[PDB]
Amino acid sequence: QDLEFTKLPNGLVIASLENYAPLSRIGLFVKAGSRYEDSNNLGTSHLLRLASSLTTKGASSFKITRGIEAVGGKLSVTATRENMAYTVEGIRSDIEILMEFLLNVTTAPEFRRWEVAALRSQLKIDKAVAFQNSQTRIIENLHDVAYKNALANPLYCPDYRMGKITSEELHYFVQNHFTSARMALVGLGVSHSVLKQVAEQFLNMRGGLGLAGAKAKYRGGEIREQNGDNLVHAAIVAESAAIGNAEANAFSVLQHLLGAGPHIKRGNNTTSLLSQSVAKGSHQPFDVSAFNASYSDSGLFGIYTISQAAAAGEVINAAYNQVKAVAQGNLSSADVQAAKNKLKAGYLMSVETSEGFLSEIGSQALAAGSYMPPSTVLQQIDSVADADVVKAAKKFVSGKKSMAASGNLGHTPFLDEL
Amino acid sequence: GPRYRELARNWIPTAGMWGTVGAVGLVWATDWRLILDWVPYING
Amino acid sequence: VAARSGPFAPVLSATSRGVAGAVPAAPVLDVAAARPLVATVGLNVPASVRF
Amino acid sequence: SVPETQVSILDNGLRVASEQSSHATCTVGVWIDAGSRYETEKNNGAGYFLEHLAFKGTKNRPGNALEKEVESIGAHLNAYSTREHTAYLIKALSKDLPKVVELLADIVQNSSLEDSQIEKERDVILREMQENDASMQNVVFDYLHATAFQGTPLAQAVEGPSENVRRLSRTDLTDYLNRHYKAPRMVLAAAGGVEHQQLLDLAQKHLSSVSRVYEEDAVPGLTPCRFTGSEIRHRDDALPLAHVAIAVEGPGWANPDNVTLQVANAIILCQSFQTFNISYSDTGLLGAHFVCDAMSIDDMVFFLQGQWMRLCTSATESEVTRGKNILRNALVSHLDGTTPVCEDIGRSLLTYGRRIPLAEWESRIQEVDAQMLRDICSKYFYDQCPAVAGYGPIEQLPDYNRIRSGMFWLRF
Amino acid sequence: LDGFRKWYYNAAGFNKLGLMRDDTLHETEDVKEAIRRLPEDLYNDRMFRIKRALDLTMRHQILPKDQWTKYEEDKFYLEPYLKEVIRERKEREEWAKK
Repeated sequence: QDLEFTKLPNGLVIASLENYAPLSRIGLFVKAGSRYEDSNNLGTSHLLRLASSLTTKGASSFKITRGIEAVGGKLSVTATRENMAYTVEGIRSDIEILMEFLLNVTTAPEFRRWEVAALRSQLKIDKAVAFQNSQTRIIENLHDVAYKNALANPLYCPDYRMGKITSEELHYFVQNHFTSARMALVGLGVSHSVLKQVAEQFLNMRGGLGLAGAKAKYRGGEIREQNGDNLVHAAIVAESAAIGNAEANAFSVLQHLLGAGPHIKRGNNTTSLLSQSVAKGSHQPFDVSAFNASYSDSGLFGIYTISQAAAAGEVINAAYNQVKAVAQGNLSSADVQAAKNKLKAGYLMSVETSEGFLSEIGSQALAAGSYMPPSTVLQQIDSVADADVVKAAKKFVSGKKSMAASGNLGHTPFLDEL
Repeated sequence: GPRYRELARNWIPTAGMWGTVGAVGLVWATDWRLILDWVPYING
Repeated sequence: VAARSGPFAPVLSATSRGVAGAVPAAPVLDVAAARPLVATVGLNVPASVRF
Repeated sequence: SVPETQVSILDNGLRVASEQSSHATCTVGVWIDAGSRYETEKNNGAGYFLEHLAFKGTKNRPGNALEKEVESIGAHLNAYSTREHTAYLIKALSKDLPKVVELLADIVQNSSLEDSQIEKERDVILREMQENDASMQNVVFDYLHATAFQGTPLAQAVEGPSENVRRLSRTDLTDYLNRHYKAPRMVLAAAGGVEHQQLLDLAQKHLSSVSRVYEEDAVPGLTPCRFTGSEIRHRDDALPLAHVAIAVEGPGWANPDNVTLQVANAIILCQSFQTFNISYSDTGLLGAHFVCDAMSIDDMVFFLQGQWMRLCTSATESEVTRGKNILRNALVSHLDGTTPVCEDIGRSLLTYGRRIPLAEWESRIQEVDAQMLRDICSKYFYDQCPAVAGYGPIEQLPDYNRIRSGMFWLRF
Repeated sequence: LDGFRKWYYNAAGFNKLGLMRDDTLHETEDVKEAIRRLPEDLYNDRMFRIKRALDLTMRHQILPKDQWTKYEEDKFYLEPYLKEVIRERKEREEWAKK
């Protein structure tokens, strides 16, 4: 059948699709990302993300682990700067107790102090594993230098805050952001009725709208961290459109025009106006792409470069110059059509998997409360037109930039030189 | 418990064997001729 | 830095004495692209970042 | 209610299989029964270097023409090579189904190996091999394959020795291409929003005339390998962590107790500790890959060994039920996504000769109980000589007598 | 029964060393898990009370009668934390049994 939606009077969104899949998935989406913290409770969302298997009021930890592993189901937590999503999946004959476990975890945690004291070492280990690659550190640095208050908060807990996050901070964060008006329960392979009926046992406790988050403010700035990696990972971004604004799409078409990354393995070359503009001048190994991250109040669009330290300068300059050409109208309609085809194929392959489909429905729910059929999107992306793309470009080419650099930065330029 | 019982089964033959080995060894070393007088060749 | 800094001097002058609270004893883990990071952690599924 | 995988066969011999689903992002993919097992130590990197070069240049699409086309519809182009199979797959939209198939046709035949391109790749491959050593678990699994299949074509690696990589001739490659790219050893697999009749038409037009006749009847043939229990201990104490893999001989693709062995893996200290059932044809390696600090490898080995014996001697129904549930969630399906379903078909037509449906997998899972699990585990784990591969600070890793002897419980 | 329990509390004699009832529990595995889950201030008071009782037993003295632990006042602090340890312990045991 099709997707089916009810908005409950306490604000909770219920979305269901019964496709008679052998494995069914059920996720719950909360507007409780890392942007809702301030300087007093930094890293609380990271410990909340890692605290999904802790003794809940309804279920002891042993059960919340042995019962999910007994049926072979999976419980995972995915977190962005805006949204958290707790997802369970398993055989249709066990999703009743899977919803019991998931809704107990979402609605009634206990946050015992010895459990979080044991979890803080896992928090440190998870942060080290996450920052084992340079991209993660350079994107966290880029957000920290790009924004002032809201979206500048890191996804991972700072080093000083380990050992300082308490049970009361987790309880305050849950009581202020895990309310029914900020939650959508989305189920693929289940009946809508049960979701409605599992939305009453729980998700009825907190009916508020939660403690809304401050508006994110852009700051600009360039940060460089000599780390030794032969490769100077450099991200240069500027402020862009919010998710909803039409301009948004234009920026997605602009990143797929300026390269969206590789499309071929071990042979991903000349796949980008950027890649072409770098490769016509530099014979060193490189990786240049376009970065776009848009959140419900603000967006970042820019370029991302990995290169040998020595060439790091002009490669960045070459990439920047290519965007300036797009800001001068130097583009062809066939290139924009190919960018639109790449963007729509990427969207369809993102929603072709079950967990990606459940995430998409989830995001749409929290964002606009409505489901937008894949088809609808296709015609809206088509709405974006050439001039629109050019426009977004000039926004980037003019707006104050924010630069995060890492590596041997002896030949990496600055923003006033860039 | 139910599970523990299953474990027992798997070890029952094993225990029997070891017990059997014990029995055999005991008789052999002890030189007990009562039981041994009941074996075809060694008897004597 | 005698007349220029004064009180701020000791901040710009290492002074290892060479010859002639104290420091309190001041990790190895198991083992590109562009897109907003999205951290993931699972009950049993190992964590991951799909940037 | 899962749609069946329909298989047809073309005169050439290539099997143009397919599958269909509401999805609209199909993954078309050519699988070839050609890997490092079919190489004869004089062309040990031919499949890898053809994989690196196949995408870069085809006769009809000169230079980087193909990679442009693939960009024009926004499709994704991937390829991989194992010791037994090679795959070239494209993720695209449904409406771009014909041209994608035509693109795949060029990639398998009419491909052009530019001697220049050959050279550029040589650099890429050599350098990576020169940096591949960085990935320890890859080093440990290559060491395990080498010491377990000593003297056979299964010891070598997909990459091959540096020498073979340096020395490669358009002609050598041409041979591997003309020898191991036969039409009866090829499957055209499609998953997602594809029609089987349209794919069968496209198959003939673009993928017909695929070679099928070998040269001077140099029809390849294969060797049943030997599992030589042995160890390899690459000691390098400067590394922070140690990677240790211990395996025994696996049954193969066609032996059904694999399913039972998978349940045993689903039943199973030192950081990462993953169990594995590498299963090549006519042999495989059941086992474990545990990383660990130098001071705990010893204990880990014991723990691992302990677990195995427990599975040979004291398996209960509850852990068997848990392992069956864990296995039944590794079922690959449309919800797993096209590429995964795509891949299965190709591997199922290459290995089993047919696509095993998920209902048959569920039947073979539910027939597994605790008694046959401990019987099959005693058949494959108990009192067997393992292959051991260690890399890192592995001095406290026990030698071969302690490992082998630990494989038998004096109490049974 | 209440008065006879007070008389037995006086006859037990750990109140004369200033100890609580939960200080006198034998540290098994469950008791050590319950002690580890205590907050820092309660743990520090428990360790000081145990050290003072050991010092008084060393000198073969007791506290003055105004400093003894009144039966009514004794607080069973470890008890709440202990029950949980036992509950969790049993749950785990049952799971294995089954």
